Amino acid sequence: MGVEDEPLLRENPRRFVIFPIEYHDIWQMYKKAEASFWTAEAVDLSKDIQHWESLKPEERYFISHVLAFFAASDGIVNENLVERFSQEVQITEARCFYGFQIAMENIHSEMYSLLIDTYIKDPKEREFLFNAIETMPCVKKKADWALRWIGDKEATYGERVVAFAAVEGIFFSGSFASIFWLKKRGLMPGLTFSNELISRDEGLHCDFACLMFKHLVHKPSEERVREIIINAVRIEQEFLTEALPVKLIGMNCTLMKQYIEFVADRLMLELGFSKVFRVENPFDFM
Amino acid sequence: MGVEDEPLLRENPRRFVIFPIEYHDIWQMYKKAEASFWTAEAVDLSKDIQHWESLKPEERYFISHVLAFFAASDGIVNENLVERFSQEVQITEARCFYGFQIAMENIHSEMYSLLIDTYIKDPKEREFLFNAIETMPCVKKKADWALRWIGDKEATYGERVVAFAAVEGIFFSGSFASIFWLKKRGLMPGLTFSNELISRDEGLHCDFACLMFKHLVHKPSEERVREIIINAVRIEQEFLTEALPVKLIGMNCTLMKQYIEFVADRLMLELGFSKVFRVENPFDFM
Ligand SMILES: [Fe+3]
Ligand SMILES: [Fe+3]
Ligand SMILES: [Mg+2]
Ligand SMILES: [Mg+2]
Repeated sequence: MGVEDEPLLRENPRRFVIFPIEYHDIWQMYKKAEASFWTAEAVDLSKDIQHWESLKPEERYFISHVLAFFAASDGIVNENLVERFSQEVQITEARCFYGFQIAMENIHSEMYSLLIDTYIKDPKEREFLFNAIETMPCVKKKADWALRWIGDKEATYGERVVAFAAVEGIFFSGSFASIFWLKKRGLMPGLTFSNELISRDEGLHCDFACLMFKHLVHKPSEERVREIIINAVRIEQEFLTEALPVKLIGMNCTLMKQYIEFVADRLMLELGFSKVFRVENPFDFM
Repeated sequence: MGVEDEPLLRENPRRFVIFPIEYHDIWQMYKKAEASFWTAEAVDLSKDIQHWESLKPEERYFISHVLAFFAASDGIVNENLVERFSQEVQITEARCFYGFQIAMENIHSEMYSLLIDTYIKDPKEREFLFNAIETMPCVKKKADWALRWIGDKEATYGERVVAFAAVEGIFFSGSFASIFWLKKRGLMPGLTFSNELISRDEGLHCDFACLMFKHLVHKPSEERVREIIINAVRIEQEFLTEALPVKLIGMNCTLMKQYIEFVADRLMLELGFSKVFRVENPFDFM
């Protein structure tokens, strides 16, 4: 109390001793992660270029900007895992998971940067896109919001796992949808297949956050969680309708605002709470 | 001065941005780590038990004790990477490597534990072996030595990479030789195969240490490195001849003493220094 009453956060003199397994649910999340390991090199990019050149200039803009956003955010997710989550959490099973997630975030980042390098030959444009945190106004709101939660010294782990479930779950959901939309139009198999791997990986990272949440003894209030989730939805929605609008690739903005609300509902439920928006999923392809 | 003079350790505002790669040498080692990924499940242990049962009782004692030593040490290595190296090193390329070494250490720990669970069914004997740091005097020296370098708030990164290259290079070399000895005797393909994978990985983790060392501007002196490596050789030698004698599996304690000295000379050469012992490699199987 406040931390020593938490099985997840209290001193474990066996934290670096692997066996035996005590938390089987947490352990299996780690085994699932491990069993789905992939490298960036596995993704065949060799047919993507022709599709990319056939695209309209504004689509190539949207897509390059989504890639840059993803690449930048992974780094923020990674910072939090490395500096906080993997430090403060004391159960071995959770540490293995987080250890592996860090590895995977690096492969996610590499993939996004391979996609960028493959499509965009201009090194000035590459640099612009890689430095997206400094160079892209559209990512600011999202990058700032996530970095806040790293630097926040008061906030409990419970509130902070929520925020990063919001990052990997809500902040990514519009862009994931976007690439799945492109699959619907038979465009860029390399991008869209890599997109399947990464969103699966990200959904798993949210599942894990939810599982960590359940094992918390002192959870934040439904009130407080709602506060964070709604806040994250609004930002995502502003990102997708204003800062980098989805019309750029032929999508309905209104329906996207709705889907972001559906994702948040699903995450709220997964966190042991009640829906907030009570809306259906408008996308049969998600 | 203090440490802002070090390319490896000075502020890197781009530390979580993957691209572009600037340290190609360091990055290719990450790619090599990543290309050699494996899981414990991949190793077939089915054919091992009949050989296990054929051994003399003091051969089983020796092996299970080498296994327990390994699972213990991995956790210390792990602690160090998690709490220290991956935190303090600022170049993106190196953080990827360490990020991945952490994941591979957890797989190594699992492997060793699986070996133990497979050969040893007695629950009490399992607990005794997993708790080897508290329960096994033979590993006290090696463990305390390593742990001292995590706690040491004054030693430089330059000294501590040497220390952990000694841990993964010298503290493991005798035990690795043991298992290759069993391979020569045609015993236990599962054990000896998993031993092939792990000694390869640890060679790499040592190679990586050497590469980091080479990139430091303020290296420790040859004298100071000698002192550390020599201290390590004596502890490993005591281990293999006094505390857990390799005699117990039919090896010569005099030739093993020598092999440790040869491993250390090789490490010293790799750190950019001169030999210490000048003895040749007595085992034709390393
Ligand atoms: Fe993620
Ligand atoms: Fe290692
Ligand atoms: Mg444990
Ligand atoms: Mg960088």
